[PDB]
Amino acid sequence: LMIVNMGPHHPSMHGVLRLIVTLDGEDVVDCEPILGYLHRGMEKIAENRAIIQYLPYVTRWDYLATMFTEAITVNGPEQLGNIQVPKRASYIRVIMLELSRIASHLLWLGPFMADIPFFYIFREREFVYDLFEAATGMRMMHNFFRIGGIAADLPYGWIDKCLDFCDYFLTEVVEYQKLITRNPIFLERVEGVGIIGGEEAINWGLSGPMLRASGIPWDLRKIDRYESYDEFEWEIQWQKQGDSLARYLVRLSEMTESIKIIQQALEGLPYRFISKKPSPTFELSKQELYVRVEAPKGELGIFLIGDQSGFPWRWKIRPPGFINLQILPELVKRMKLADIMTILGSIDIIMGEVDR
Amino acid sequence: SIKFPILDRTTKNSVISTTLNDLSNWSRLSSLWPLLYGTSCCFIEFASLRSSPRQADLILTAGTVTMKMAPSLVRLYEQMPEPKYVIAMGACTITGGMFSTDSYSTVRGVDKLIPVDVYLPGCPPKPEAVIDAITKLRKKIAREIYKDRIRRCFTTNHKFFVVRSPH
Amino acid sequence: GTLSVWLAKRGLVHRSLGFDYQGIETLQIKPEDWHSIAVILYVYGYNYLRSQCAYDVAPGGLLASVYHLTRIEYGVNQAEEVCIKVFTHRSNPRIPSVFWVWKSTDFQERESYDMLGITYDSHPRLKRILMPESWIGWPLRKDYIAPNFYEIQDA
Amino acid sequence: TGFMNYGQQTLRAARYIGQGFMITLSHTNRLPVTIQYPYTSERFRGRIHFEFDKCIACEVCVRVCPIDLPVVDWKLETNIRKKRLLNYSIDFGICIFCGNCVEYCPTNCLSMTEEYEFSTYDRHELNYNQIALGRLPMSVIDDYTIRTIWNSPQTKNGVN
Amino acid sequence: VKPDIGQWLQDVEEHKAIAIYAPHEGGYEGRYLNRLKMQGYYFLDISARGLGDPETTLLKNYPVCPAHLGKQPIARWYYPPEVDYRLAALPPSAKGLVVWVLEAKVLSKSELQFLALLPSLRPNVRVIAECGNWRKFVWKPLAEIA
Amino acid sequence: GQWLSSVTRHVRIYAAYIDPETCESQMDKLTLILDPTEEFVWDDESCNKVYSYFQELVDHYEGAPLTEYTLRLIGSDVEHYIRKMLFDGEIQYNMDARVLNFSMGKPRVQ
Amino acid sequence: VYSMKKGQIVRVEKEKYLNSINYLSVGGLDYIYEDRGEVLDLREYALVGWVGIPTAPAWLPTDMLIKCEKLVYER
Amino acid sequence: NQQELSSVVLDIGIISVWYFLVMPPIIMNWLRVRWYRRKFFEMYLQFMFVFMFFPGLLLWAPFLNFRKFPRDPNMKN
Ligand code: SF4
Ligand code: SF4
Ligand code: SF4
Repeated sequence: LMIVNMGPHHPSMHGVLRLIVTLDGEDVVDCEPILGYLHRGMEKIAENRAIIQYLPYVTRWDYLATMFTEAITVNGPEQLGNIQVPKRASYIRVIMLELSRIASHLLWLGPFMADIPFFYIFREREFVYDLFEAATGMRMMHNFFRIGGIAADLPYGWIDKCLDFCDYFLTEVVEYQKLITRNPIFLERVEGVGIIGGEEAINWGLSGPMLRASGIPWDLRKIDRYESYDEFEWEIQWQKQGDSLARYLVRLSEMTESIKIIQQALEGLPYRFISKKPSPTFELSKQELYVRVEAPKGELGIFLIGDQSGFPWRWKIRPPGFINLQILPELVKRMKLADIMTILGSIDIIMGEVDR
Repeated sequence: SIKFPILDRTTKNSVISTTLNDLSNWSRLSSLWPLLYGTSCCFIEFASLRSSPRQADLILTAGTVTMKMAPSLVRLYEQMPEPKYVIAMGACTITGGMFSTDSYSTVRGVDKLIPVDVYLPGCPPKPEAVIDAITKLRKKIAREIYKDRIRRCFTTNHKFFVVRSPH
Repeated sequence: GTLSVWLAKRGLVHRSLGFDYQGIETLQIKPEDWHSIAVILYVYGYNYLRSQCAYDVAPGGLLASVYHLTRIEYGVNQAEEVCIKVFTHRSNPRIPSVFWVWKSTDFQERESYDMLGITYDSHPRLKRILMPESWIGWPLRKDYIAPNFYEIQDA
Repeated sequence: TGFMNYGQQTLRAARYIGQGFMITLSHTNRLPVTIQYPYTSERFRGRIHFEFDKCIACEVCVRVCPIDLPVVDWKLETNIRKKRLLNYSIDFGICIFCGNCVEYCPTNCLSMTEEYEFSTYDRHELNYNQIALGRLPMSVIDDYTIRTIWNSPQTKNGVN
Repeated sequence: VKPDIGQWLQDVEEHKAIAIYAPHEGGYEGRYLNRLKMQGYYFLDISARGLGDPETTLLKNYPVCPAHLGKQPIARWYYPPEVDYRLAALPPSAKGLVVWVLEAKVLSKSELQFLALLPSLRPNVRVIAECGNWRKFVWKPLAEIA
Repeated sequence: GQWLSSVTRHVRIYAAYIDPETCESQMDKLTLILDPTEEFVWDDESCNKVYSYFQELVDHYEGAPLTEYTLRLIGSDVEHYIRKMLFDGEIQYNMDARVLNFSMGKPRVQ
Repeated sequence: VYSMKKGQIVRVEKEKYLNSINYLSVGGLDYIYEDRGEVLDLREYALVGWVGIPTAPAWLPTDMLIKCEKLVYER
Repeated sequence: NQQELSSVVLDIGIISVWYFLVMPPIIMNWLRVRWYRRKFFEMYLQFMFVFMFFPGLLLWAPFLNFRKFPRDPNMKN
């Protein structure tokens, strides 16, 4: 039972974490996940900062998809103050949020395919960041979410590049879909892990790909009527193969479902930039409001107890992947050191929203 | 208020020795090869631009360093002790970043932890910013003539036992 | 609420605080009866617990570790949300953990003990999940001062 | 016939290695783009352009900031409403370039540029002045090593 | 290919203000700075990419102004000058001059570059080692345009 | 694991069997390694003064379970003592390393 | 509408704030025991925070703290 | 005990200075002018060529004269 140190510079690059295991032989049997490495104290500083000052702070959580964090932390005060967003800016927010979900799943499967290369996905990613530069102007550090919608307007080149992104992107996606059917090393090196079912993934804490992996059509934005999700084409992954390749088909189907949503929303266009802007500064109320949105990892959440002041009295975040991290102590029992790379890939986690 | 160096002379003042010093310094300024050290928001530049933690002396700290990260970080600098230095490439390796006031478990820069040559603007710039940073580091090492191989150990220690109370 | 006058009305303290902002409901529950109350709300239709919220109103006074338990499932979509309000104080941090039955509450109760210091039982490994194990004091409570540490200043 | 099943597994493996080798051989034909060193639009939010005489009053840069970094000393001059502003000190090590007061300025003298080459040798050098923040950075068309960056188009294949 | 021609040292001891026209092709710039350092001199660094009012920064004890993060006050203190304290940063007597290595030719008004060439001749222990807007070769023309 | 220290610039706890510089194995002998990076002057009499001050601080600040939090506290106020000693001019800088970043700020004209 | 004004020095005794954690680090020590914290906001309770130490603030009872004087300290 | 050649000088030294002088600038020039205009078959054979033709490039590695003017500019330095 030689204790692994599981150091800060991992052989993989998926964050800094600590997974000391007794590992009798090569079989790992007992996990003790030590965290607190990428920690910044978001709750107390968010109690010490306003919404327009913790609004630059929402970038250090799920920075592979930064639209979700600022999206939920601006959708908090919109439903809190009951201020209506017009349909145009809300649908463009839906388009860019699904594009960030696309970016999150491809930036998962990039380094996951690198561990188990970079320019096989970067030939898409250069046009993806060109879309981010034509949408807000930054690469992943955007500050463009207001109460009335997008802080700016879409330029006349971004809608043309958004029309071109579908037949720029879906063809290389379906050229990348047939690899797991062709290449048997993904049928023999990541096949098998992920043995949890649906009645158990509901039982512990799970959401997102680990909950859809069992053949459950789960969606917050389908159950909760949000952003007119029943107008668009939906196909939530009812893939019941359980394992890690079931999760890969889950993520391919989620990317293709977002492609279908954006492709139906290419020519929608139902309406200004910011509705209800009389003054630059405002405040918040005091309610008992827990707002949640469909994360790419499953139910990102914002807890809020107001102060009727410039600062929020309570600001607690429920990150999706940190609740997802609870299952590895149970998904460690009968695997190997060559398996934990596939495990910490298939969790689909970065340490930005973990410690926070 | 500073100290005083020795500054006696330059003993290696032949043409062959200064030629070899210039060529070794320019080749030292040519072969960066970092250990990557991503695992944060500055990992995203690696896909656009080893594993032995004693090998690559020319590492740049492209990560958000915290107080719990600090013992492994100073141990890793002990694993890169003499030849080369580190490059701060996240405002949190410089000033603590965006949480420079109120964060308890985040160090206000690694400028109180490790010698740093170059300070970046911080939050993920364009992928040619790291190229300009390693070019400016190459200009820095080109100024260095390997200090004419001039060496001092302090070795401060007490052999009196502390008033310990373990678990 | 629904279950406060139908299931917890048969000899349990489901002390309601009214309705919440959208559809949730806050019901005050004492730590004394909290594990059996958790099992009773578990065998009701409610299975999915997420976002244990440890809010620190009245610093030096009342301390709470509320829940957001609902009844989502695979085929049905009857999302009935409720806040199980458990309460404590600074002098009494003793609270029962649900980690004996709901064994996914490791990280949640460890963060609650890590940021407030709420003393727990029936828990397999209660450790400081974000801070070092030598660390004293708790930052999330509003009566806390970060001591004279040079890494907290720029200088 | 278990070794026959091993052979059939390796036949499917060799078919997959050949097909993926064709895929990667086609992936190696990404010749026109090749992003590298030189040897965007207006919202780059890089180096922030500042104007001194258009900067007058209401100190919102110090208020809407997530860290409250700006340090501007001011003494009121009588009967003319002039604050006598001096030493617009911005530390870019403190600064995030997150851009609140760039668009939230009542004067709107705070504008962004495309400069990001501020990698410096010392942290005390980063404390910049008001005249250093009024510099036009670069006209990137006018370099002998920088061509036209593919802003509007993509995969042009015109350099060769 | 390696000049090994100390004519740049003759330029820095004759004119003491030369635009170092040299690319971003690695560190082919500090070798003459290394030859000035091996001559007994001391060379320190500056950059004009964020240096404003350069004569008011090299002299006249420009203010410190510590950046408080919404907690401390202004504390308008006077930091020591750039090159006056650098002349005060020569503890032995064998140091013949002080080289001011400047590495930013862009965003530097030609008027202010001529003003900075003034303190290269204001004393006799000031060497200006400014950049030359990144030519392809290694050229050292003098401060003629500035 | 085996390393139990709070190691920063000019303050390194290093509770190990380190009589000279060769590290080892681990015991209650806290070997205070000072100035790894050659940042200041650090004359030997002033180093003896700072080491005696640190000895008095660890003598008066012990009695409680010696864990990592006491190590943070003692390295932190040791760095405060070094900062207030260099601000009064007992510790000058170095200008012999390849950085000389002036980590405690430039001394003013006051 | 409140107890005291905003900007007075806060002196803290170890017995006067015995509800908090002021007796764990017996001896290291602390710094906000003397006239160092300043009142920044008030509600029964008052916000506090040092004039030079940039750390997070805190909320403390109006009798648990004490308005000491108007003497800031820096450098 | 053969000595089939019996040549004293200017047999392989001529071929050596030919391969080390005439070849490497044309090889490096073909590496420059065909950097993008290539099939992966062409890049494949160029990689094989530059692998075969390495140690002649030692006198042409530090020197670089005709390689940066993608305009019609003037030497305004
Ligand atoms: S400064 Fe910001 S972006 Fe850079 S490493 Fe630190 S937290 Fe990440
Ligand atoms: S620049 Fe903005 S913050 Fe500064 S004085 Fe003018 S309006 Fe106020
Ligand atoms: S640039 Fe960004 S970080 Fe700096 S003051 Fe403006 S909004 Fe704040």
